[PDB]
Amino acid sequence: NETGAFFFLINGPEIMSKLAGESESNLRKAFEEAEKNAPAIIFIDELDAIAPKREKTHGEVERRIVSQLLTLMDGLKQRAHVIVMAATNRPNSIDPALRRFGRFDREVDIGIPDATGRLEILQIHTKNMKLADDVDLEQVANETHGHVGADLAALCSEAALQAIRKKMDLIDLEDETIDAEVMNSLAVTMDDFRWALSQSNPSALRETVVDVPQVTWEDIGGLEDVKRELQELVQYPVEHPDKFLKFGMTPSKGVLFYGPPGCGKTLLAKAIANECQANFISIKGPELLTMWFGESEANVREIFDKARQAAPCVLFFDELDSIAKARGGNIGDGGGAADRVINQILTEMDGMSTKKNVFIIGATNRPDIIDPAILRPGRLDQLIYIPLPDEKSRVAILKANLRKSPVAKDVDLEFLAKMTNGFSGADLTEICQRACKLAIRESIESEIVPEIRRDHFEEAMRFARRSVSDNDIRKYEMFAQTLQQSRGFGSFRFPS
Amino acid sequence: NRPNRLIVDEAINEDNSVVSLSQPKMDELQLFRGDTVLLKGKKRREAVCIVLSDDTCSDEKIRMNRVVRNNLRVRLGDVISIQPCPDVKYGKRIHVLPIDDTVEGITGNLFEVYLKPYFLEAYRPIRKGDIFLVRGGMRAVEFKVVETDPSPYCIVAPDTVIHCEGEPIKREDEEESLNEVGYDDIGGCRKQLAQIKEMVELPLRHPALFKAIGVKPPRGILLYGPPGTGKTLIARAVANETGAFFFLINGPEIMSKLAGESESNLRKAFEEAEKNAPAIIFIDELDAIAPKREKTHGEVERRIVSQLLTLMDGLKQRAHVIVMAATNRPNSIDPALRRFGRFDREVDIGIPDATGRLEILQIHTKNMKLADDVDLEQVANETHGHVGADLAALCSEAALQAIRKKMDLIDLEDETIDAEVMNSLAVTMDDFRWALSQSNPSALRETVVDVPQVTWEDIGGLEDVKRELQELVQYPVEHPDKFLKFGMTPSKGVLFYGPPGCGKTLLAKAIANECQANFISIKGPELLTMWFGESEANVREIFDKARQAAPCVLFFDELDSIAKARGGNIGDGGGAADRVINQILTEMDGMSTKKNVFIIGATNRPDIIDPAILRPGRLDQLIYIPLPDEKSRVAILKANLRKSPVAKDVDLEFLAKMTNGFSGADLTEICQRACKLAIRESIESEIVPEIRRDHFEEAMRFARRSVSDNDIRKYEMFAQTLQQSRGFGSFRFPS
Ligand SMILES: Nc1ncnc2c1ncn2[C@@H]1O[C@H](COP(=O)(O)OP(=O)(O)O)[C@@H](O)[C@H]1O
Ligand SMILES: Nc1ncnc2c1ncn2[C@@H]1O[C@H](COP(=O)(O)OP(=O)(O)O)[C@@H](O)[C@H]1O
Ligand SMILES: Nc1ncnc2c1ncn2[C@@H]1O[C@H](COP(=O)(O)OP(=O)(O)O)[C@@H](O)[C@H]1O
Repeated sequence: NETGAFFFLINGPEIMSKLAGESESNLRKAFEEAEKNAPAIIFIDELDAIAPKREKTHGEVERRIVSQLLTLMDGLKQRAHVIVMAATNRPNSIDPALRRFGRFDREVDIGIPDATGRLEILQIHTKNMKLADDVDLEQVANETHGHVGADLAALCSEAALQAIRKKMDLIDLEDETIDAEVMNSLAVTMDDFRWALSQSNPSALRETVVDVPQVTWEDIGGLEDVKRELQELVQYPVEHPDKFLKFGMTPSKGVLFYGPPGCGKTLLAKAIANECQANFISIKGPELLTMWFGESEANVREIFDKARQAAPCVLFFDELDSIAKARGGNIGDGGGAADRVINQILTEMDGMSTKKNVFIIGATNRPDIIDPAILRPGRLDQLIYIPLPDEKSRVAILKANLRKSPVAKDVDLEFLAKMTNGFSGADLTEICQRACKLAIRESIESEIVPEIRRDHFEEAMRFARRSVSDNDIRKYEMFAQTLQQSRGFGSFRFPS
Repeated sequence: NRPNRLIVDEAINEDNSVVSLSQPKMDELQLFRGDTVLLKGKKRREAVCIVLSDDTCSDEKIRMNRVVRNNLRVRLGDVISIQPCPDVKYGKRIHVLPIDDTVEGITGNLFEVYLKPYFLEAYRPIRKGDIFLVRGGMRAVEFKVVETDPSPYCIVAPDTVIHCEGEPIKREDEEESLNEVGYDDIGGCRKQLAQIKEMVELPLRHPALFKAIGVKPPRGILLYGPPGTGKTLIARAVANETGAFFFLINGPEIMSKLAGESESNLRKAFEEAEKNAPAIIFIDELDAIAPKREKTHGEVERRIVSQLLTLMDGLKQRAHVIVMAATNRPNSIDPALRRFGRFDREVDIGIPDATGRLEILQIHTKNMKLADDVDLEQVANETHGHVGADLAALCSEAALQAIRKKMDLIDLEDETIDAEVMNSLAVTMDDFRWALSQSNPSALRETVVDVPQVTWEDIGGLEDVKRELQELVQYPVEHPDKFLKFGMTPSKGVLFYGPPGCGKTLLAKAIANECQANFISIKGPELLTMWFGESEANVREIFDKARQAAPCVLFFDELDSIAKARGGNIGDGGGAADRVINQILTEMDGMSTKKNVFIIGATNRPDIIDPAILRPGRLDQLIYIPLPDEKSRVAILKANLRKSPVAKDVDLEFLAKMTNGFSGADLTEICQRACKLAIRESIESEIVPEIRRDHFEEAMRFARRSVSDNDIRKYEMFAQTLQQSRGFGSFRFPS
């Protein structure tokens, strides 16, 4: 519509609804009809019901229709200036014949929008209607994290409809045509939208979502030594290519995060995505075990392919040693440290192009069970260790954690930093959560005050449980000192 | 705003001429309670009935029955003007006669069987031209007023007498037949019927509202539930009570046609209803229509599916038709029809509970009479695994068995049965109990959803845990402001660990009854079935069932059952990870935290639980249930002995003392064994009707503790290691 070209829509089931021969004639007649009206755009609604030639191998007319479409694709020897377009929800459900050059060489992958993108959808679908002063679209874009752009249209339509059933229920204007002096005055409040949020059922919650986290370096307390190392590894080769091309030395492929659990390895991977203005794909532990238990290790190929087209992007693998713990862990089993899920990842990392704006981050907590096949040069060489937080670093963790909720001034976090010795970064989050629950409990109890008090933190000290034990602390130190081994050669000089 | 017009609504009473109004509403008219009220709606018909009292209906509305709605030719969602009429009026000459459509096959007198036990001590202002239905004689009979003294000033009174000629009349299409289905034929479905009522009222009662505005009304309304729940009944009721044309499309009916004709039927079924707007198009079954999951066979099946798909999204406004479909298996629908614009609204209707089932029995037995010793409260308890259609067959068989028992030796060799004997035919317990045995339920393998009736009064002791559970799932749902202001998210779930028999299932069941939410229970073998069957994808449906049934709570009994199957304490060559729990962990990450759902985990061996579930975001709240104390064991026995009356010499305080390692479940078999002795001695001495003290003394010889003595210390050492509240006793600040 914005280019002045004729638009032709070809529906999927529309072709199939015809009998034998007529469906063949419709595709043929749909091309020269748009050819005379050049320029033109030919759009295909769905391709799953048109060319499902993957495992069907059934029906005599299906293959004929697929071949007719294939012949009409490559048969456009210039002549007109028509551009054919198609849309498929499942990238894997397209026959490779149509993916050949000359028929479909350009691929566009559009994903679920983020909160900023979803807010624009709400603004677009509500531009013709008015809203009250206490109505803000910033809040509704946060809880609808697993909503598609079409879900928001239904949400706002239901919110608008519920207003009629609440304000125009007892009026009963028995008129053949509605007026305008009442429709304009019909406002929509929070109570109308909140009811529609509950009734809305998202239709996309199992696929891998891609989003850029809003967490920055200010939300990570301490660990200033690691931040400079990460900023100096993924930001120079992308913004100083000349110094890398002149010396001819290739940039690093990925980084590995190992250390005690709870130090916040996920935050380090999330913060580097927001600084580089790139995407972020996260894979959890059970996501890897699903393929190992399901005897289907080919699902990771789609995960790797999704990150490539979404350039720039970063790849994150949480607790890669989860499969090793499932087969014995420290004691192991009758086999080695090799499995089938990591085998496919290793094969795919070898074939991936190093010139793309992609990066892989590995996270683990047990470095003694990691397969050594990933440490050899070409796959994963940079190993970053996150030690236990110190006294000077624990104050910043609490200061960053207490930013979302206003606190009082008598809370002396410097004192809480001192008695905490083996407390990790995640070991302090439940303390604040338990302290905050007490404020709500006492407010509701005393309702029949609107500030957190000092006594809330004192009570939460009785349930201070450390997630890490004391025996495994030495195992990380002995591993780190063995890996580094910077002894012997103290300081050597030359005579001249 | 002329405060004399009210909106109609369905009545809650089973009487015919009853008008329900609230106490604050009644004084606005300045009128008394016992009198006659005149109703003026539309189509220049009038109606007069008796007004009653209500206290829970609404701010301003009128509740009127279905039979009185037919006289005014009005439907749900319509406005009606009400005015009083305080005048005394009697009756002199009444001439009424029924229609042959309901009295076909009835002989004998038509006065002492239906007219005398209908108007006695009633004083109902029967208006001229009104149509009323009488229930009795184990059938449905309706009459009509043809001619009488000129209305108004007509009320039935004992002074006047009723006369009838004997010949019936012929009805027209102006009046609606009361034999059809309606909103009063639905029982148990309260939360889910309201969604359909509100989703269909606007685009049908006001077709011109959506024609002018650009709001897109929902088109497809897909229905769920096991076969027999009443998906067709609801579809026909919502079309009959809204004045819209109802079109029924059967599943096998399309398939029975040859090639091409089946294609033409679907196409011709749409514009036929388009001209008769508004209309409702209902599809009986979809399993035989679009089974495009693993079939991949047949050339006409895909063509029919694509034709239906094209007819779905091809409804570019034009008319104001609403298409509806019903499928018993939610998983047996192709994703193409689930796309937006074709089927975006999904309604899941389940098996009704005892209260819902009792309404089904009342609905299906309203035309027949029952004896004084007949109560429907008992039969709604044993039929826990019965569908709404099973109860119709049960009551039909109960009614039929009465004929084979009372009308077996009579042998009335007559061409037409009479009415003086059919009405007198009563149905007793012996007729229903025989039908209960012969009835075969058709739904006993699916996961049933019910709200337990157990409250906190049935749980003895454990008062510390109850407050912790009441303070975790009830504040974030009823104080959202204090959670949104501080910005801190509520807890996802809770874990119950401790010695077996303490009653972890009761804690999860009691929290569902207090929150007025559903309850889904998964036992131990239910988890092992997927682990042994190499099919861990069945838990996705379990998770999805709880979401739509909001609010709901999720319960997982003995989650460590799979760990014990692979070695238990000693384990095996692998770790603590498996495939069943992997899917649960993956699904708990993707579930929306803003829904009114909760997950409760129960276990007895905390030393074999996978630590992957304890990390923040999945399951953080761990609640330990210790051994019951002496002060708590008295309450357990007191709550357990509530179902059966006991004597006063049973000193439970003494029984509390010698019990040391006895858990909550360890005391139930003691009471059961004591109660069995009473029955045994009553039957033995038959050739007394109270439990005696000596019954409990004998049961003490078989007092077996389910828990051993070695595992008691393992729970204490685990709890003290988990808590570890030593060291920091009491710290203060200098200033
Ligand atoms: N260094 C840190 N600074 C601030 N917050 C932290 C830090 N480490 C952990 N957290 C908090 O602890 C929570 C749990 O982190 P977790 O998932 O245990 O990290 P990891 O996966 O690296 O062990 C996170 O929500 C995070 O906000
Ligand atoms: N919830 C219910 N209340 C009253 N009657 C019911 C109910 N469910 C089923 N029935 C009765 O069962 C009969 C058969 O219903 P059926 O067509 O099997 O329903 P569905 O199509 O939903 O399986 C109907 O005539 C109906 O009267
Ligand atoms: N604290 C209690 N108070 C009352 N009854 C109890 C209690 N604990 C257990 N029971 C009774 O014991 C019976 C068996 O419970 P059980 O299934 O062993 O619980 P769990 O599954 O938690 O071990 C239940 O029917 C329940 O009525």
